[PDB]
Amino acid sequence: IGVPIKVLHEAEGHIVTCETNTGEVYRGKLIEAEDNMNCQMSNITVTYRDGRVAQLEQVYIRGSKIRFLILPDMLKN
Amino acid sequence: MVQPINLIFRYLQNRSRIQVWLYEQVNMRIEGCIIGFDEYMNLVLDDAEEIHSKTKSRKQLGRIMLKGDNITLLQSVSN
Amino acid sequence: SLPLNPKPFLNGLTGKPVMVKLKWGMEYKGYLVSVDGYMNMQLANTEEYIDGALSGHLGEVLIRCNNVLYIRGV
Amino acid sequence: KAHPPELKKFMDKKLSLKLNGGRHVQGILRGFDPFMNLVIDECVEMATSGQQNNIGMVVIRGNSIIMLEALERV
Amino acid sequence: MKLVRFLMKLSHETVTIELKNGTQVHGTITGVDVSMNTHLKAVKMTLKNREPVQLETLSIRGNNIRYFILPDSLPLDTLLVD
Amino acid sequence: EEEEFNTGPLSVLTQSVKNNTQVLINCRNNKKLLGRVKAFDRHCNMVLENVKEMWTEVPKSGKGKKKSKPVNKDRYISKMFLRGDSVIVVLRNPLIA
Amino acid sequence: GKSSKMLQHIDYRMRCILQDGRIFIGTFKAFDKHMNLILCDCDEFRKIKPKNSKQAEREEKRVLGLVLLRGENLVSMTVEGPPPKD
Repeated sequence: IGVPIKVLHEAEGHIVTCETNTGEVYRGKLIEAEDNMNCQMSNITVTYRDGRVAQLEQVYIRGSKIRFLILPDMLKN
Repeated sequence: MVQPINLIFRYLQNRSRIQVWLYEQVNMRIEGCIIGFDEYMNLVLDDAEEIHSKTKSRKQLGRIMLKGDNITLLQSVSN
Repeated sequence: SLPLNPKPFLNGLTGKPVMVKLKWGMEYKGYLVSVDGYMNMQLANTEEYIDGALSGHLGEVLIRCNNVLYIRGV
Repeated sequence: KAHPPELKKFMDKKLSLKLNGGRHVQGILRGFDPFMNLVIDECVEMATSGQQNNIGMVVIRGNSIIMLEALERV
Repeated sequence: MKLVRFLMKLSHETVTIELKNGTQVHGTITGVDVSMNTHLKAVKMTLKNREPVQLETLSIRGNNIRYFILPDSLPLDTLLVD
Repeated sequence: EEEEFNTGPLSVLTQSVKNNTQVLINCRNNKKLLGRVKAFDRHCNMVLENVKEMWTEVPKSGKGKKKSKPVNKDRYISKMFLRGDSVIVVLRNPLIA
Repeated sequence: GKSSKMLQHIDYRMRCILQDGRIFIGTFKAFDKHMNLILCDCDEFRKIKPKNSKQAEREEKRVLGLVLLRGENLVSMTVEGPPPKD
């Protein structure tokens, strides 16, 4: 078990953002954080590289196209 | 629960003409009747033809072996 | 008619003139000398073709599974 | 180990999928596999020009899968 | 047949490395792993279209490693034996 | 492991290290290295010595209006190691002898 | 054998350059076998790394908090300094 997968699984229940390789940044509640980097959120705000933002009732990005993820640092301390 | 491997096996056993889209290359795809598939996604297409949507050209190659890494999506076709 | 997998088509296509095209747009046309399990192959008397036009014959050449896109009979 | 993707809640629901090369499809998830191979029943690929072409049920690989967006209530 | 043991055994030697992004980095390798990860200290790195900079700690992963040129006086024939 | 590496395509490289013959390795970076590989692996990673690396480049808008011409460049290396991921193809033929 | 090369830079502020070209400077508090890093107090800058910049030292700097750099897009890393007491 990796420290990053454990931090992604422990980051569920709070608000966090995830930017993919194509620049699409989806921010919302981490509903499902799988061990393969699959991030499923509900009611996530997705902003693409062009600058347009949209809202999704349920989004699910695979771990193969994951670039970075920003979660809260209050749980690490 | 219809899995993708069972649907690919049914499409290979039916002998219908299916079209496969290239992974990271949407300007040209392949089309043909796949006779069988492998465990690594490699299939044996009989009467394979590369169709380029940009130029509207079709180049046939015959019995081809398509790797599972280059094909991203596969759909069914009438012809 | 019968189910022909990729491993059996690669084993039956060994020793005959075929053409293996890569994802970079190039292709190697020649006699398949041997094949591997990881999609790698080694050909003898192969010639390079880019854009449907032959450039030069290199003889024996080894193509990996990651660089090779597809292979057909010639 | 070798767990499949989270497709139980999105199975049998009309949602959109993003494939590599800027591809967009919309259909009902009839099932998934362990290698990310999912079945899209009634798939309609939306082209870049704006028109949508219905291709029926197809098999989408997990390598070029960008992201899925549920169009219904889970 | 195992090049990871030969790459990890070349610690404390000065060599250059040119990755797939076109950037070059010359320095003394302090640690080599089995996955081709090379960690060095006090190496001069010059990228493509950029100036050279000295780094006191530089760890390049094996997935981003393109090519590595060691010194010509290194015992490559004796280091290949396991 | 040795029989499949000697009888398959790697045996085509097996004459390059065992016989000390010349071979041309081309990668996805547009560079071609001609020489003999002293050691090889199962993942296609090779290590050679006295290899001539040749490639092509352009001016990259040297005049100021996107005007450049292709120019070939070559260099020699007394020892180098190329990974198997960046290696595209390897051709063995009568070039080093 | 030892594996102290990853633990030597652990808990200190390092600046890593990813494959996309961005520079993330943060306290490397987490690692993994896949090269996935965890940056506490991580700041991402895409313009240039500020090293004695006369005109400006921070251009396009965005603070994230607990950033998770994926090991698939990792290129290289550089050490900046030791971590704080808090």
